[PDB]
Amino acid sequence: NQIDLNVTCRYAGVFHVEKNGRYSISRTEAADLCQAFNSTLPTMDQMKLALSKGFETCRYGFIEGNVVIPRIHPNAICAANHTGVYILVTSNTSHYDTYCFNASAPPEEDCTSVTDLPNSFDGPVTITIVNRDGTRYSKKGEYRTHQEDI
Ligand SMILES: CC(=O)Nc1ccccc1O
Repeated sequence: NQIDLNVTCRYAGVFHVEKNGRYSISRTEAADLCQAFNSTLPTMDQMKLALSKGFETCRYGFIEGNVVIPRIHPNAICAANHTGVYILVTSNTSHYDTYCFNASAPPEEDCTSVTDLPNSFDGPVTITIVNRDGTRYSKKGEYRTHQEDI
């Protein structure tokens, strides 16, 4: 009973979380997941500030109200070569990665690793935070509050 959460640098508190190496998070799960990091789904303004500090990914993820990809450098296979906060307009499907926002993080680029999941609750899952540098933090718990996400 294991969940891997690949996390990134935080940029103005915003970071990306990919679950189990595939697009697999629902919007309800995403809010609960960010809450386990003492975080919330970023607003579009929080995400735009994170973008301005150096944040970009090549994955769709929830923010408050939309599913987006922050892009700095045009890349043909990432958000169709767009720059800025690219908003997904048309999709059949509901599961993506998520972005999270931690107001207590540093104001600009924080590329230290994540070494805790401070607000997860008691549960049976071995949850492993995987950093981009491969360092890991694991803890037994749960973060999902909606049965349909389990
Ligand atoms: C203060 C701070 O940097 N908190 C935080 C941010 C992202 C993931 C886990 C964390 O504990």
